[PDB]
Amino acid sequence: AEKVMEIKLIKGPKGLGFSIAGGVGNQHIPGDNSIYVTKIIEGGAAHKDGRLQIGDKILAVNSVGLEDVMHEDAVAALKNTYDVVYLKVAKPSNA
Repeated sequence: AEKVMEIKLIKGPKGLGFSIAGGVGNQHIPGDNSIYVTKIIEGGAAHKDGRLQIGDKILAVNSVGLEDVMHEDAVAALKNTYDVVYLKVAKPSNA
């Protein structure tokens, strides 16, 4: 049983307010074909609203699964969203 948390991102003037990494095709994570965060905008939207930092893994956004495709398609998953978009992330706890 892993922990599950939601991350809200506001579509402010900067957009999502962060960056994503794709494991499929354009593998950014050393050993993972999912999505991971790579950059956060200083309290832009994802950082301030989402409170997410480089190292978190996205397992879904709102109702879209951007955790089984390349970094590019994942971007489409985020951009396709609206004002506030919530992401679902789970932290791996070692016992």
